[PDB]
Amino acid sequence: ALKLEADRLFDVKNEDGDVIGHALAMEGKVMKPLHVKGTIDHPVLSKLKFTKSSAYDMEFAQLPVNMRSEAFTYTSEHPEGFYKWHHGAVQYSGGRFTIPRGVGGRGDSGRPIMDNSGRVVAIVLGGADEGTRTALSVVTWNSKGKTIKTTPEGTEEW
Repeated sequence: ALKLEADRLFDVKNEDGDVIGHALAMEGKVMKPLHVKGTIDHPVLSKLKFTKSSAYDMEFAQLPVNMRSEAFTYTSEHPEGFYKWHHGAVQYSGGRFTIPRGVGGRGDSGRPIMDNSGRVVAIVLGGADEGTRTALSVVTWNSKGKTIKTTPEGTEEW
């Protein structure tokens, strides 16, 4: 099991070059959280005309015809149980995606949450600590393709 995969997740950097978030190729578009003010570390992608979507904290551009194959697949069906992301397991219960407290922070915006078949279930934007866990503010799309934004009380943008 060599983890050999396409180029789908890219870094967004600040003025001095600190990675402050992430941008992803998914369903024919490059998208990154709007609140992440930096540049996409990619020679081709960082020259595209991005379209803003303030209501959803999203910013997207059309993937070059070529790259369109190197992308993630979205899925609007997320049963309760466990999911996976960069740091480990993400739990989905009670309409909310949570991770352990003290795990997420700056740099985690734009990271996808995914199921075992490898489909993206949601995109992280920030988190609101509640007890021994953190409730994530994510962007998801419903079966009819409608973008939805769930933001817990006290959410801090990552």
